[PDB]
Amino acid sequence: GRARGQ
Amino acid sequence: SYKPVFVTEITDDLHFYVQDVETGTQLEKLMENMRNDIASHPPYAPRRGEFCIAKFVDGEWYRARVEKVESPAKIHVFYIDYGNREVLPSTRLGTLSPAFSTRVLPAQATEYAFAFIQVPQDDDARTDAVDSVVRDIQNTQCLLNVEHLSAGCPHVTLQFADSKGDVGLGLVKEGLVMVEVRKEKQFQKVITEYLNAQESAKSARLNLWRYGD
Repeated sequence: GRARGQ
Repeated sequence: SYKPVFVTEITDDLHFYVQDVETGTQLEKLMENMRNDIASHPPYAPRRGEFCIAKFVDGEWYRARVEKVESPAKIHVFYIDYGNREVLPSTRLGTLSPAFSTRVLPAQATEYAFAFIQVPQDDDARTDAVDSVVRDIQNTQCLLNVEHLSAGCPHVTLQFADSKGDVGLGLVKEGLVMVEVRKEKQFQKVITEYLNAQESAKSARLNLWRYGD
């Protein structure tokens, strides 16, 4: 989840 | 001594933001607690320079700083823990409670640039370099070593987590960037290595050197 869904 | 970091954002000027992995848990906890508090205190008078919370495109609230109020529909913010910027309406802004201030946990994103490389001045060459780095490191965990300060942000070397390959050196090897020479004697071995890769890139006629030198 560190990419924030991106 | 390389430290693990998570690369969050790459800028068009070949700078990049990273988060220290050693404090990733603390950021996660703060966000969890902040959002629980927001859920009970639903969204403040946005003004320039002020901290706030801002609702990102994943529908979650994050810590931010107001950089410019263009209009009530266009407030320019900077997400202090990630390094990205966004223009948003006032419905997506709130107060940052003292419980979640930068005194409680510092801003988690730090801006850096690559040591020993020049950012290409030609727009298309710079795009090629940025694009490479985005593909290879954006939203990934890397290793980082701070090399030197500057009149600007600090310059660093990055390594790929797996191969331990030097990322900036990879750019030079590919002919995507030129080497930036420094005088410090402790940088001579690494700069010589970078110049060696640059000359090989030139001989292979890669990217910047496609048509010769």
